[PDB]
Amino acid sequence: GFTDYKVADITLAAWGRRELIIAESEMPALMGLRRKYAGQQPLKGAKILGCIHMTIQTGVLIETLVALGAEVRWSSCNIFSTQDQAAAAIAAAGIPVFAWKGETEEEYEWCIEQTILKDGQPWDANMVLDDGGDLTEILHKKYPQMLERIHGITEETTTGVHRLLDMLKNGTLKVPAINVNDSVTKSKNDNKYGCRHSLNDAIKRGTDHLLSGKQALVIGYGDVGKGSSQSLRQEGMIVKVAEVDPICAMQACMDGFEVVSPYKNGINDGTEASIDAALLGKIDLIVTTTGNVNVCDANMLKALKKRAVVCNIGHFDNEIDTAFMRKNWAWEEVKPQVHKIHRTGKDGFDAHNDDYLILLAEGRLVNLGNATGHPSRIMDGSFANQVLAQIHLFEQKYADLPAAEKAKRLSVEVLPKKLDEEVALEMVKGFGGVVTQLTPKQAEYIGVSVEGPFKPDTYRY
Amino acid sequence: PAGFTDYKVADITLAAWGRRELIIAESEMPALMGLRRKYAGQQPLKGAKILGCIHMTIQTGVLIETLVALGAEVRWSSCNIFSTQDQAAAAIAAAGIPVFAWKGETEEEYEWCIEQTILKDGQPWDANMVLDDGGDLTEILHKKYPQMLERIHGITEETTTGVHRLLDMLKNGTLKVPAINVNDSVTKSKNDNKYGCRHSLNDAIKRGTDHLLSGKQALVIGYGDVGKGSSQSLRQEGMIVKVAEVDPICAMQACMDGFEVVSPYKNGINDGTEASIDAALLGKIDLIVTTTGNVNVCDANMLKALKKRAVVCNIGHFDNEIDTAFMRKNWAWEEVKPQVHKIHRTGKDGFDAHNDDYLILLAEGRLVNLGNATGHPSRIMDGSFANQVLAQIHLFEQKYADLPAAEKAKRLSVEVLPKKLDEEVALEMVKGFGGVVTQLTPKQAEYIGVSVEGPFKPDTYRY
Amino acid sequence: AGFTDYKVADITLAAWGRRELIIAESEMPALMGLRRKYAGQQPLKGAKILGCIHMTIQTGVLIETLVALGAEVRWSSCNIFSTQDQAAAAIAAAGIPVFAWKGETEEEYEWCIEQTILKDGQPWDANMVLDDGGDLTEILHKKYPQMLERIHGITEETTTGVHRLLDMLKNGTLKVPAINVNDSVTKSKNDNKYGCRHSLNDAIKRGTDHLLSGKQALVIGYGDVGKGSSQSLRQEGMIVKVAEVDPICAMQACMDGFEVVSPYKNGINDGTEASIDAALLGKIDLIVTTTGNVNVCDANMLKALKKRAVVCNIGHFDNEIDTAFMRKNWAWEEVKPQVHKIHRTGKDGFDAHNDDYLILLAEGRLVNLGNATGHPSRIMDGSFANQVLAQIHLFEQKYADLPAAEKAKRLSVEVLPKKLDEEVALEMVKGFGGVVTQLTPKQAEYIGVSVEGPFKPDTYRY
Amino acid sequence: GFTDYKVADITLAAWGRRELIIAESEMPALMGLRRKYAGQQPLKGAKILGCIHMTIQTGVLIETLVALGAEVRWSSCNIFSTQDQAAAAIAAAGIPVFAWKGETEEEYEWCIEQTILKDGQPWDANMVLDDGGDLTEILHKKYPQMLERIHGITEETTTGVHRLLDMLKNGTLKVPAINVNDSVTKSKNDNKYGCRHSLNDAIKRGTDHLLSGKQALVIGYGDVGKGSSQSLRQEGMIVKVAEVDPICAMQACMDGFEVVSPYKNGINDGTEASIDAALLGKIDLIVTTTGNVNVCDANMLKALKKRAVVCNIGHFDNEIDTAFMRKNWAWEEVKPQVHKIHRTGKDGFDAHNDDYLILLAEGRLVNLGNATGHPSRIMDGSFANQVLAQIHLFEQKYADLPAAEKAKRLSVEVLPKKLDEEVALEMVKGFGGVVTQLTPKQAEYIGVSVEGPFKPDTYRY
Ligand SMILES: NC(=O)c1ccc[n+]([C@@H]2O[C@H](COP(=O)([O-])OP(=O)(O)OC[C@H]3O[C@@H](n4cnc5c(N)ncnc54)[C@H](O)[C@@H]3O)[C@@H](O)[C@H]2O)c1
Ligand SMILES: NC(=O)c1ccc[n+]([C@@H]2O[C@H](COP(=O)([O-])OP(=O)(O)OC[C@H]3O[C@@H](n4cnc5c(N)ncnc54)[C@H](O)[C@@H]3O)[C@@H](O)[C@H]2O)c1
Ligand SMILES: NC(=O)c1ccc[n+]([C@@H]2O[C@H](COP(=O)([O-])OP(=O)(O)OC[C@H]3O[C@@H](n4cnc5c(N)ncnc54)[C@H](O)[C@@H]3O)[C@@H](O)[C@H]2O)c1
Ligand SMILES: NC(=O)c1ccc[n+]([C@@H]2O[C@H](COP(=O)([O-])OP(=O)(O)OC[C@H]3O[C@@H](n4cnc5c(N)ncnc54)[C@H](O)[C@@H]3O)[C@@H](O)[C@H]2O)c1
Ligand SMILES: Nc1ncnc2[nH]cnc12
Ligand SMILES: Nc1ncnc2[nH]cnc12
Ligand SMILES: [K+]
Ligand SMILES: [K+]
Ligand SMILES: [K+]
Ligand SMILES: [K+]
Repeated sequence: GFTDYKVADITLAAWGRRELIIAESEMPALMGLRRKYAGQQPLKGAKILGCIHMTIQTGVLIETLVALGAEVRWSSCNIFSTQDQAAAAIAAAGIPVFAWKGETEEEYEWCIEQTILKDGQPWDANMVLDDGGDLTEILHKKYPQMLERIHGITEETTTGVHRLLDMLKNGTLKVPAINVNDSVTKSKNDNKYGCRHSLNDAIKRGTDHLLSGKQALVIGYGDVGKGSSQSLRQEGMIVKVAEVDPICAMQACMDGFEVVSPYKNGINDGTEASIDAALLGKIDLIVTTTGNVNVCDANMLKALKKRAVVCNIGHFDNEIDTAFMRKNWAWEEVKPQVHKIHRTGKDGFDAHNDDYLILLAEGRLVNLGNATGHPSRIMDGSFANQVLAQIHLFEQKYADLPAAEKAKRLSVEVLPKKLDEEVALEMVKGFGGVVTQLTPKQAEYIGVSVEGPFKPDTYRY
Repeated sequence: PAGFTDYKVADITLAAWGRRELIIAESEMPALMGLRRKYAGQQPLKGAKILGCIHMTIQTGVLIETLVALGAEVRWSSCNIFSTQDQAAAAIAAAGIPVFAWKGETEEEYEWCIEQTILKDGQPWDANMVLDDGGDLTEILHKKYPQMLERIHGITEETTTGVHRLLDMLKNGTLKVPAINVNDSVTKSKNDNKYGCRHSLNDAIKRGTDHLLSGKQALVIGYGDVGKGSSQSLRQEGMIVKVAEVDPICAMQACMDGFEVVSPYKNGINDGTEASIDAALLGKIDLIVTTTGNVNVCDANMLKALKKRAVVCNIGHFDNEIDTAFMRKNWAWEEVKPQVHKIHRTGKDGFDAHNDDYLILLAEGRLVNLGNATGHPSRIMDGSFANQVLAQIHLFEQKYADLPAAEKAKRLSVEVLPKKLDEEVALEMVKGFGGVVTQLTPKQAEYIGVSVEGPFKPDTYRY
Repeated sequence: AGFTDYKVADITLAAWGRRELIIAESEMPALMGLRRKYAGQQPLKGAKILGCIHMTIQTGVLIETLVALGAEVRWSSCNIFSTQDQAAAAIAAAGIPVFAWKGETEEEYEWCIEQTILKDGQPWDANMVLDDGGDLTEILHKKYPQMLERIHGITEETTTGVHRLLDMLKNGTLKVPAINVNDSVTKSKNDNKYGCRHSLNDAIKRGTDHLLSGKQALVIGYGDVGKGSSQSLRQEGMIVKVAEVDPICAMQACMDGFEVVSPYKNGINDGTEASIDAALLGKIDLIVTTTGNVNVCDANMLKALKKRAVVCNIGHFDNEIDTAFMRKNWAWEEVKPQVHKIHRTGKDGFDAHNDDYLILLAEGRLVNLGNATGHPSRIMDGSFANQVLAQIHLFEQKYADLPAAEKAKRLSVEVLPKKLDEEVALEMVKGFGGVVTQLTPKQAEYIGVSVEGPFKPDTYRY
Repeated sequence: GFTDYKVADITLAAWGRRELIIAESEMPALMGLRRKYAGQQPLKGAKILGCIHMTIQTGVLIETLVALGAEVRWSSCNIFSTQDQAAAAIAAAGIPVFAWKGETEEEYEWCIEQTILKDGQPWDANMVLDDGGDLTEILHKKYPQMLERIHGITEETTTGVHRLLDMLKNGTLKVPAINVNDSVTKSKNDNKYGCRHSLNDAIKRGTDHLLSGKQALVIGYGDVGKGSSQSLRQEGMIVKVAEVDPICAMQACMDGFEVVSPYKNGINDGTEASIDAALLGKIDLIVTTTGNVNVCDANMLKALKKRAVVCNIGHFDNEIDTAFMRKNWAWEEVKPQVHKIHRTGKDGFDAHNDDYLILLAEGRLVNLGNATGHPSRIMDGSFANQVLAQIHLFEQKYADLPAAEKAKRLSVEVLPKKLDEEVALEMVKGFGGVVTQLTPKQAEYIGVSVEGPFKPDTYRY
């Protein structure tokens, strides 16, 4: 008689379970943590509020936390990223989950609230797992008393880490956090190679457009921009890259990309005259990867080549000025998460109009919105880190400290390199890779232990 | 030429050719020439006396003349016996700059050349700055001329191996002057160490052997910055590349980058026995490249097990990555041409000229890109050497040797340049490609919590 | 008004299909240029075309181009899994007879072809054939030979179908001439190669969502499909090994940077388990067949494959993989449509948590069309512009109206002239925004060509 | 006391021989033919005039022909392509060779005539091996009586095949020829992959320029243009391709290149107004690959970005208008086969002038002029075909046949596919590749012999 959930269709659970069983075989680091810690139950007594894309991969994360002793209440961190069969399998296992693909904004907020409240009252949560900081922000702003019981937050992604660091700087962060993003087995695995796999995947599923031979503009060249540019270049696109960071721009040049700005002299003065119209008029596909606001702006959208594809793979949809397109242009749905935006006006459209753009997932995370996000074998790294971060903070019991001790303990830290290397070794073995063991003389020669860590903390890989 | 005799180079008559190539290189090095124009008037290195030890290439020539143009006097040697470009050395000597370097030095001559920079007219020069690549000059100063370090304000160290040696001295309390780790600027490590080897590894293998690489099997030992660039140098030519690593994080990157990760040893266990060698794997390898900065990562038993006619080379800083001593002791060497030897595994005394059981060793195991070609191209070295100039300016202006003891104790460290300067070097490199960097709006800068002028990333950022 | 001469999965998908056709038209400039160039001339007026080819959105644009040029058609798919149901619905809603849906049974597949051949229970007065793989051509020759007396020609899309035509020609059983559409360069070296480059990894991702980077693939074949397939996987970071029986194609694989291996020790396939390179196959995470041949992923290979390997076929017919052996001996667990786990533990049921299974895509049928949407519109533009030109040419030649003595002189399998191949290519290049340079008169004389082409001798291989 | 030769330096012979011994291990198809036919001596009595780049690879071909029974007299087919240590080794073996790197044009003709003449009179030659048609043309125009005794020509390269087909079309070809170029193990091996290996090799040796991140324009996308474009793209260049053949241009697009013209709308009207000056002003490297005339013309050279590199990898230097540059601009030699061309004027230059182009090999074949051309394991395919072609035409004995039988055989032909396959099989085994053998049922199913040929003659690979 379990009813503490809300999903699109519970009858998808058997399908979800079949895909979970396959996904476990693709996630050796995560499944390895089940075997290594199950006897010790390190999360016994943990009550975790979780807010992250309710995919099949997240299902294996959830059931790992539960297998190690935790109770959880779960929601997705995006309105389009849930896989309904994954949400169904989790609910059918008796786990509170509130998530479906295609939520409204109101339903999204309601879903997070259903994790926070149990039977109309605040749940006795003591841990937080977040992707983007939305759950973290709601707790700090609307339920601050609950944070007096919480031992820590483990944050998945670059945008959420920024929000944590803002609070730490302002002295408004109430509990310590682990920056899971900046494990190398996360940032340089998930953010880069994950988007390499899943960006062209989502574009093909949404449009079935040939990419070879066509012109792309990628805004940003951090980890997501690097992986996105490679996703397109390996398909044969001619990829140009925009950046505000000269070091990242240098990498794009050395990686074989032309570095350009949407704006003359790179100066974004807000006018149509600033736009390089010759450049924008040649672009078949624009992808935003920045975590910044309005990097594909109204004047760029006006200048784009007819029938260009526009999408965003950064965390939030304000990278693209979709508000401008809602106010001024008519949207024609092709199929779910694919809209033609007719630049002829707002008052309806000609079905045979040639002057439109194609927007994917309404500007939301395109790899999760139009496909299934990163593959299991990549998310294995990210989620093995999440499990270790949950154990790490839960075992330190910050919430039980007096205030003076809490102040000394309050931090936003990454996991130690030894754990990063432990995750990596399990990933490598999953590929059948064989790591070489240093001899004693060799370890002494380069100044490391045979067991690692093999690099100083300054190392960038 | 003229009364100036304070140099030793292979052939001073190569100077005009060297000057022609320097003028071309200047056009390829906008960050370095940007610093030359920016600081020429202020002469920030006026009074600096720099001992320099780094590959005497055309690129180093532009570095040397930038330091001199900013006011420094220098005395120079190469940090490798095979890396000098003789026309570069000739052009520098012809400019009146003391340089002791030629391609193909003996080990004794290599040491002599470093000492000729340290000594002027039989007595220590009044040096007050050090620029080093690998730590050889740093070590000679600390061991044999410790009194000279009393007047030296800092060391600017180019490469990973040299930085490791500096950090060991700092931990032991034996480092006498502060240093800047030039290697770990992003416009150095993630430009020079990676993309430089991408350009110059397959370059050197082609010049030495003219072997087709496409379709052949390679084993790259290591997947740090040099191993990453080296693996790409070979894969982009169509080699089937396998990668060995001891670091599981670097091994993970190799897998995701599309390489098979293997070990020369069964189950990765290097117990010193021949039985531990994966002979089936090594018997398929046409090319092995060492990239580690470690010792004996291509060992005797690996060399015995390699496929006949395999090429063996090293692109790490020191030749002890390969057990060439084993090969000198046991096998007959046949020089094909300079820096290319066939190593006949049939025995030590003489060889059959038509023997099929040989390996081809490049540069006698020394840095192959510089030994068999010309190292990294000017436009890549632009980044490394702009950082060197900025590092020399910073430490010279700090004047460590003149500070009170309490201030010395606070500044005796190994530091990197601030990220703002890394970004400023990068911006000039991007402009050199014709790239255009976008300026954040005030609102966008506020949104991500940076200044419009940068820095754009926290110091934790790995790029 | 009362149109019932069709059978599709769901007619209410038509509006969706029409939205996708309107998009595809903007992606197919060569085909739409033919529609615009020839519509007023109506060169296919009087043509009655039996068509058998994957009922995709791309085929919809082809169908409506033929109709726009004056043809009547009756259509079926050439594979049980390749139809896009919204494309079929849009074509039926346009009043065009189409019999096609995704997930046909073999009996339904044959019934659909027969529904194009028969109209109101009697042979339609067809006079042209468009085919992809030769199934319709075979049924006509075997079961409706009297209909071929009135047919002017066959335009055949794919390598396997052309092989079947040439077999009939050498045996003296081919009844009407054909155009080999496959061997236009804007077909074979566009569709067969780059199309599979686009759609192979596409279909694997949609079926399994497996990471491909870092994993080991074996591609059987290195012809045009094998070349494009190998690139589809290598560009994702797979470690790709290639098998071939043709030493020239094997040479290309080596030079392209692949290791060339055989499933069999020393390449010798003696039919025993002992001849299988068990060490090699035990490392393979994905095997793809691309040959047009029979049993190139055989029962002993399937027994030796690494646990949880993915098995798929992108050649025309499913007999490249011995799926019959898997049906007879192993238990099939459906993951979702066109994705099956095949449990090698036995035939009578399976442990839901068994680790010893293979993942088979599309039941061994063409995987790019079965698990995704096949080639993209802008690639199919080239193939289908060639189809329209081939239909025009054979229809205008009117073979069926010739005396028997003249039929014998005209009975052949031919390709389109290079000048038309070039004209298709030029529209494709313009579609990318590319600008082709024009020779000066002196340059044209220097290399011995006309300024307008053709630019290459017929021997040229590109 | 052998003195029937002319080389730069005979003392380089020991070095040349060391490199020949290495090269033999890289050339299994050619050395397999040497071992296979040694007993038969199929070229006994053959007297071959040879004209092809005097490289180490050509040295292995020469000694294979001699090992099969031929006498030869040899010259290079380009003034810059000889490797002097290869020529010296061949001369020190007692084989007449007239070739050095850096011949003048007058010396080039002298070397060919030295092969044609022995002791001041025409040699009793009966076979021709040519690369580009220069020797073929001299024989037809200056020594026509010698062709009465010659059984055939085996021609290496696309440009020479074109010249043979023009002669045949005009009725002026006096002896039959084999088009060696169009074996698949030549055209789609040598012409493509050879240039992939050796184009960026030569640019690096000449200039040591970084290529990654810079802009290249490749003129042509036939086999040489395909291989050249890959040579630059794999280094990270942003490569644009020009073509007059829309089918080749289509391939360029699908292969991920932008297709552009030096001329506005592709129309070359001979004036500066027709040049796309914006495009050419951004180009760092131009490579001509066409076999055509004046495809990098004077107006393009005027418009190129300052300090652009200019080079040609087609057979003849007239692809670039070097005559215009000799007439109008000042040439500064950097080093052999590397010249700065100062666009400031004819009489002298400023040593610090910034307005120059860098020309490689004076517009001659750049891979052979500034490096060593294709590697041994690629030339293995081409030169195995050469040996088979020489055997076939010499055994046919055209010069001995009565006139009507000559008329049946006066043609330009290719080698049979079976032989193409057998060459390829030896190349594959050289990589350690394992070709699978068809079962009898499989061979019947696709309609081939288990032994091949495996493809119809129409097949394009
Ligand atoms: N969709 C996914 O699966 C996924 C995965 C990981 C992260 N993310 C999200 O993607 C975003 C980027 O993550 P990241 O790790 O790459 O961050 P990052 O800091 O590594 O890179 C962002 C880059 O954007 C650049 N940038 C900022 N403003 C710009 C502008 N106006 N124009 C051009 N470039 C600009 C910055 O210089 C920086 O290099 C974040 O929102 C992160 O949460 C998404
Ligand atoms: N030739 C050049 O132009 C050039 C340029 C830069 C640096 N270097 C030199 O190259 C070397 C490598 O520099 P780097 O920056 O890449 O250093 P790095 O620390 O980034 O990488 C070295 C890698 O070797 C691996 N390794 C160590 N021992 C190993 C073993 N036994 N087997 C396999 N892998 C092993 C380490 O795990 C590490 O990832 C140093 O000596 C450096 O000074 C040469
Ligand atoms: N799925 C698609 O969209 C699509 C597209 C075009 C063609 N096709 C089909 O794919 C198949 C291949 O077509 P193609 O154009 O590449 O033909 P092809 O003749 O160019 O290539 C087939 C290759 O298979 C090789 N081969 C044959 N038997 C083999 C064996 N036992 N082991 C290894 N290699 C073997 C042959 O040597 C040949 O090179 C045909 O059935 C064709 O109709 C499919
Ligand atoms: N350097 C080498 O090692 C080497 C090797 C093989 C051949 N070659 C020579 O290279 C040349 C090309 O050989 P190929 O086999 O590639 O010939 P090809 O016929 O395959 O290709 C030449 C291409 O040039 C294109 N072209 C002609 N005029 C053009 C123009 N004005 N603008 C743009 N493109 C134009 C043609 O359309 C054609 O596709 C020949 O001279 C050949 O002898 C050199
Ligand atoms: N060309 C070069 N000059 C100096 N140091 C280098 N290190 C690598 N390449 C170099
Ligand atoms: N190395 C080489 N030898 C002879 N002819 C060639 N053509 C291209 N490269 C060559
Ligand atoms: K997924
Ligand atoms: K250099
Ligand atoms: K499609
Ligand atoms: K060569």
